[PDB]
This record gives sequence, structure tokens and C-alpha cells, in this order.
Amino acid sequence: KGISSSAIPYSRNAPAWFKLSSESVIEQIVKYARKGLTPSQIGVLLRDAHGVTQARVITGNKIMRILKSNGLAPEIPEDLYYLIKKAVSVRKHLERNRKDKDAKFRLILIESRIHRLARYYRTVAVLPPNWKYE
Amino acid sequence: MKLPLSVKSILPVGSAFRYTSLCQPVPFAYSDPDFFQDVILEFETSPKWPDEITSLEKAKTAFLLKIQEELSANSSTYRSFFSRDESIPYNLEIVTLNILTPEGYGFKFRVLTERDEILYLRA
Amino acid sequence: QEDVQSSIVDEDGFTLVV
Amino acid sequence: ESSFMTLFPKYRESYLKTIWNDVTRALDKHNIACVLDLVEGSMTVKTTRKTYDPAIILKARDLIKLLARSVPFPQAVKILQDDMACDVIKIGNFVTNKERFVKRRQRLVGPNGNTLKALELLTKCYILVQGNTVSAMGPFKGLKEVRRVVEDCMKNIHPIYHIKELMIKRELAKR
Amino acid sequence: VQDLLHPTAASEARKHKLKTLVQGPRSYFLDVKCPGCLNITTVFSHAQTAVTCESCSTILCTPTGGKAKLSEGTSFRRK
Amino acid sequence: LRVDEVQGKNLLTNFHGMDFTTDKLRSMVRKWQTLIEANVTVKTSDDYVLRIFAIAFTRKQANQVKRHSYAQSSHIRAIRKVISEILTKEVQGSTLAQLTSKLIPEVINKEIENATKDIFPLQNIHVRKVKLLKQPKFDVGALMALHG
Amino acid sequence: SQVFGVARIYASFNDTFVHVTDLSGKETIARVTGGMKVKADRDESSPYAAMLAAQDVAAKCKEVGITAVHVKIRATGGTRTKTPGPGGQAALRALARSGLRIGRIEDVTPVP
RNA sequence: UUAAUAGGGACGGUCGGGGGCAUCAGUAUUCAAUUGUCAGAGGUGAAAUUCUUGGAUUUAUUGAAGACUAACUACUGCGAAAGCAUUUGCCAAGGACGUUUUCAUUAAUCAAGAACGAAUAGGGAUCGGGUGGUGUUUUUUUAAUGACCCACU
Repeated sequence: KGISSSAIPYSRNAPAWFKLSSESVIEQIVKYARKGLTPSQIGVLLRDAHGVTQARVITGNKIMRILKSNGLAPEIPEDLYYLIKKAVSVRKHLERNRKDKDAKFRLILIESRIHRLARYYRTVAVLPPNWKYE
Repeated sequence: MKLPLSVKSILPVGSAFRYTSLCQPVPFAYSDPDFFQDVILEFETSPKWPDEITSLEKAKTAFLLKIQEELSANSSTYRSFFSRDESIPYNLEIVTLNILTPEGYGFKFRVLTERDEILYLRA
Repeated sequence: QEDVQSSIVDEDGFTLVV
Repeated sequence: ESSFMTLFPKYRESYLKTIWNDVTRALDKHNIACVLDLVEGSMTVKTTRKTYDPAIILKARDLIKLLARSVPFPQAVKILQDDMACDVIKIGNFVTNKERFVKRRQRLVGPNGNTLKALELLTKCYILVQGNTVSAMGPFKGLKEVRRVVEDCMKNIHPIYHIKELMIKRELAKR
Repeated sequence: VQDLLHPTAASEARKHKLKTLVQGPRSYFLDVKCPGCLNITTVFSHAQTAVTCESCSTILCTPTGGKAKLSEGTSFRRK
Repeated sequence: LRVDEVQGKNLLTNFHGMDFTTDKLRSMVRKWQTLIEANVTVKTSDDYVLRIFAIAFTRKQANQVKRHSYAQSSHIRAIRKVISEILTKEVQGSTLAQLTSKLIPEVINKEIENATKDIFPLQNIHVRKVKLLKQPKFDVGALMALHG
Repeated sequence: SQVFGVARIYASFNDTFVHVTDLSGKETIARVTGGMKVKADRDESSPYAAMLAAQDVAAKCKEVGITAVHVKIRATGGTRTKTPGPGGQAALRALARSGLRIGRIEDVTPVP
């Protein structure tokens, strides 16, 4: 219910005072990418450490495209990675604790979001079909 | 006594308080150097202490002036004066409060704060 | 007063980190 | 010597300020001191060297207790008598829910304030359900009866057995 | 008590950043002078990270929930 | 008090506990404020083990508008912790008579007052109890040092 | 001026307990209670019975030597009524008339 | 081809009497013991039942067992509901806020079925977060965290 999101500006050019080019940034991406940071945390690290309005303005491609072209694409989309990591860690908290029935309600709300996202990605073929997260 | 700060602690650290005075404490026998007993005076935790050692120790001395004002005001059997303490080198403003009692004993008061250790470590 | 006091004490700042 | 004191919330304050002169008259009947502090919101009853009896100061404590629970002042000044006993029982510590406190609270107070007042006919007491307390003044037998009825009524015991009970008992003492 | 065509900027700037006529951000950039060096870095106004300088890797600002706290070694230009 | 020695139409006693009357704390507890307590187990210089309690209440500031002025439920963690480290400092020093000499003019309360004010100001704070359970030994030697 | 004690009035319901002790509270004297002074098993907290037993309690204490005494009023306490009993006011008024002293009194209701 | 006042995900300070484990405190009740002491104590409209000189009840000192967080405690908070009040530590989970980070229709509603539970638009006050300040207060300490005053959402 709670409205909270990012409001991108009107003018899709930017900033008319930034000095460097995309080549300065394209090199900067891959070293951060090969360092082991997730593409979410790249755009985290880009906007605050250096000055970039949005990386799809100085570069006419997505940041995921530059990792996909230069051979840094991961095994799955980055959003489903954490949903894997959350589902194991709660299960790991449940293999220690047999009393927290409050936690057992939380697993289904995790798994059902995993299921509905699994059908979409396997349909649009970023994942091969017959893939299953058990 | 009522002061601008409530009294935190008053600590006897004289040698006679630990039974180590070479002469036994004799009333009115002030010719022996073991006579004046050292007493620490600590006031409460307060930001009334300046960040410079001369104004700190002179602030302590003016507090001892107000205590001397109450003491001479209402404790006329007690006697009191002020002395210097160059046994801490280059700290030229430590003033001891000397009180002579009708039991024949003499004490000296010297004020310890929390602002001391920070300024000396800063030096 | 106050702002100069901050300037000097946080100059002991630039000697307090560095 | 002995000094008792209490506090109040703010919806009693200006009323107390309007009746404080009759407070100091009725307490001046028994040589009792009283001090009204606004900045804490405290009343304070004390004894003086010109006191006659000490025990009256206990009643004084009760009176300022009965001004914390918003009792009307002419009803309140009865406790400075001799044959007049007071009681404050706390009703806040029975229900964790607010709604079921409301359930047996309203089942206690009944329709239109009838049933509760019916107890004040079969006890001849004064009963004020003051929020999270029952404050009851009156004779001692009635304080036994009201204590039994309240301390059954916060639990699942219905008031109709109590009013039938006191009705049949008063009509058998009628005889 | 107003029309939806042109409201005043005094009426506009008090509004929420989403519910405006043309949605646009409010956050800004600035240049950071910390005298351990003399190079400036463009730091976005909301941190989400512990940020240090270019070479004198000490601090520039501290993360909060909202606006970051520039850790006192700064005069700045909002450009 | 607690009896230790007896001598012939005289007997000497020792400090066992300190307690508030019921009228005093039940005077204090007002509606629309927050009751903060603390306890600490701490040893003296001579090995008297004593557990004291603590009472803390929130006041309103000048020009308050709101009727309650509660805490934040994390400042109470910031309040209990400041009292806890102060009470361990003052105990284990200069055996309990000087600690009794601090409890009587309640010097302890101002030390609680000044330090914890930077978090949230406060009102009435007192000590409310001290009780002992681990007296070491008979030990007449230090007992007669207080006598005249 | 005087030799002191504590009177510890326990004013329960259907009975009143009064017993003066020493300053320590382990040594007892004159334990006589209100229920003793009439035999009907009903008026055991009546104030004339409370005034009766408080006279005889102050009688023996005046015959041993105790002349000044603190009182500690006390109700039943705990999950009980928490209310001072019937024979508490007149009984405190009874022994204060007997020729003793009353000063600096307080409450020992167990209010948990 | 855009990045929905469609939906999902990441990050930052937080909030919560939300949950699990483990730990600490408190008086009160009961039982047992020791000491002072010695005729009644309980109960009801009485009456009766019970205990009692190997001492009942009361009093002072202990130990044991179980149980719960009393004034604060609210038309407030949290949880999907049933429900949730001592301190402290650990383990994860959650919401709002902020966000110029990210996916790109991934959406919604509901037989069968499973888990868990008997079984139209204003006004005033309040909770959490954020922003601003011709602002105060703690500052005889240089700073500052923090509470407060007012506006905005």
C-alpha cells in the first residue's frame, strides 16, 4: 500500500556538465562486475561514488546488456538469486528451530512468489524449461 | 554545604589516614612535616570545567574561595588559609586549602575533576 | 566564539584521523 | 509529622481549584493541613502540632484518594465521618482485551445505568466505576456485598443472580 | 481553490514529489572539498554507503535513512 | 540494621538493607508517563555482594504541547545502559559506610541525572533498595574502627 | 524521653489483631486480640470489642514499662481486600487514650 | 520503444508489549524448619465444617515448590487471524519511510484444494518515517548526539 519509488526526470539527456564519456564508465563497470558485485549494487555504487544521473542516459544500453555483451551474465536474473538465498536461510532457521510456527507461515509466502516468478522466466526463456527450485 | 555544584566526593588521602605518618598525629604539633593531611575534593559531573589548565585550576581555587567564604562565615572554630603546591611541576596554580582544627590537626584540600586527564593527555 | 572553536578543535580533528 | 499526598490527571484540575476552599474548610474541621501544587498536580494532607487526633489523617488520605477518581465533592466529603468506610478496587487487571473489558464493563453497568443503581438500593452505598477502577464508599456490609458482586462480575458471573440474591435476602430480613 | 493548469511554484514546491503535474526528482549533487587532498568528488545527496575521498580515503559523509551527514570537513557547490 | 557484637548493656549493629515506604513510590506513579527500572549485581571493596535497584521516571519539558511525553522504546535501552555502567563504577570503593555516606545525601542520583540527560531529561530518580547476601566473615577487626 | 516499640495493628475482616513488639520485632508482649473480648462469633470486628481489647493490651504494656509506641496499620493484603478493617479507627483511638504515645506511623499492607 | 499512483527485487537509518531459544529479577500464596509467645484462629445474615497447648493464629529469620509480570496500561502499538506485557543475549522474519539502484507486463479476483484456530472532502487529536527552520533547550566543554517549538508530506 505504501507508495515509495524512484521518480526519473523529464529530460532524457543529462547532465550537460559531466566531463567523462561512456568509455570511462564501461571500463568502470566491468572491473566492478568482475569484482563480484551484483548489478543492483552496481547502480548503487555508480550514482553515489561518482556522478551519474542514470547509466541508461550516458549509455544507450541497459547495465544488464553490458554485462550480457561483455560476458558477465550470471546464471539467473539477479532478483531471483536473493529469493533463493532467503528461502534457504529461513529453512536453515527452521532446521534449527521446531517451535517457531510463526516462521512456517512465512515460507509459503516466499515459495509462492518463487513459483509465480519461475513460470514467467521459464516462459520468456532466460531459464531453460524443466528447471525447478525445490 | 550548599555550593553551585553538589558535592560528589571528599576523599582523605593523607598519610595519617593510612597509619604511615612517622610521628604519631599530635594535636598542634605542626612543626613535623607529616602534619597537613592531603584531601582530594571532587565535585559532581558537570560541564563547568574550562578546556585550559590555568582557568581550570583557578576555577578550582575560586571554588575553594567560596568554600572559604562559607567556612569563615559559619565555622569560626576552624581556621584556614591558602598555600601553593609546586610538587606538580609547571602547574603553577594548584592552591591547597589549609584548615586548622580545634582537635589540633591540619588538612589541605585539592580539587580533582574529570577535565584533568583529558587536558594532560592532550598536552 | 563558537565557530572558531569548532574550527580549531576539528583541526585537532584533521590530526585526529590523519 | 505524618504527611500524605497524591496526584491527579488534568481533567480534574480546575474543578478541584473551584472546590479547594471547601476542601480546606472540611479539613479545617479536624485541624488538617492541605497544600495544592499545580506544577506537580499534587494535593498534600499533613498534621500539625495543634492536632487533636492522629487517626483522622488516614481518612484525609482516603479523601484525596477519592479526588483522584473524580467523585463529586459533596458525595466525597462523607468519608470524614466515623461510620463511613471506603474501598478502591482496581478493574484494569482483569482483561487483556479492551473489547471484553468493555463487554463485562457494559454488562456490569447494564441498560441506561439501571442495574448498577439497583445494587445501590440493596447495599445503600455509593458506587462509581471510574474507568479502570471501582471506587465504592459506604457502610462495611455493603462493601462486602459490592466487593463480591464486582469481583464476580469481571468474570463470567451474571449480575441478575446478585440482585435476585440481595433482593431475596433483604426480603427475608423483612420477614 | 485553484485550477490544475498552471499552479504557482510556491504552491508547487510544497507538494509531494510523486503527486506533481510532471513528476521529477528533488535530490541534487554537490562537490566535496576535504583538505587531505584538493580533488572534488561528485557525491549524491543520499548516501547508502560509507563514502571516502579519492586518495585520502578517510570519510566524506555518513549514511542515514534520508539525507547524508557531511562529516564537517566540507564546503561545497551544489552543481 | 543487623546485630553483630554484644557488650553488656551495649550491642553493636551493622547495615543490612534500605527500603522505601509504600506511600512514597505509590505517590510517584502518575498516568501518562513511563516507568524505567534497573538492577545490578556488584561487589564492594570488602567482599559484600549487594544488589541495588533503580527507579526512573520521564518528565515533561517546559512548553510541551502533548499530554504524555513518552519514550521511544530504544531510548529506554539508552537509559538502562547509562545507569548500569555508572552503578558499577561507584561500588567497589572504600567500604560500605562511605557508600552509606553517599546514599544519605543521595549523591548517586545527580550522577545518574547529568550523564543520562543528553538522551532524554528526566524526573524523580532514586535508588529504592539495597540488600546483601554474601557477607564474608565475622571479622571484628574492621568493626571497631568506627567506634568512639 | 521514653522507651519505644511498635504496635502493628492488623485490622482484618471478621477479626482484629493487635500485638505490641520490641524495637527489633522478634520479641513479643501482650498479644491479646479483639475476638477474645466478646463471645458471639459475629461481632469479632465490632469497634466496642476493638476498644475493649486495646485497653487490656495497653494495660499490660503500661505494667511492664513501654510508654511510647509506633503503629503499623495492616490490611489482609495480596489477593484480598486491601482495606483497613472495622476495628482499626476506634482501636487506634482506644489505646491513644490509655496514656501512651503515638508518633511517626506508616503502612505495612502487603501491596504487591 | 517507454519504465504504470500495475507488480516483483536490492540498499540505508529505523520501528514493533511480532516470533524462537537461552538467561536474570520481583513481591505475594503454599509447605517445612528455627525464635518470641500462649487461647482461641477461620467463616457466614448468622449457624455449621476444620485446626489448636506436640503452641493453633499473629510476630522475626531462613529454605523449598508452582505461578505471574498490579500503579504506569491509552479508544495507542504489533501480528493475516486465533493473540501478544520483567531485564539481557543470540537467531532469523516483517512493515512504513527514503531511493535519479534493478526486472519489464512479470497483474488482479476467486469453485476444487492446503496451512493455522475451536476441531463526496474537509476539521481536530494520535502512531511511525522523512524534509525545512528569520528556532529554543542540555552546552561557565570545544563540539556534538537527543528531547522540545512550528510548518510540509
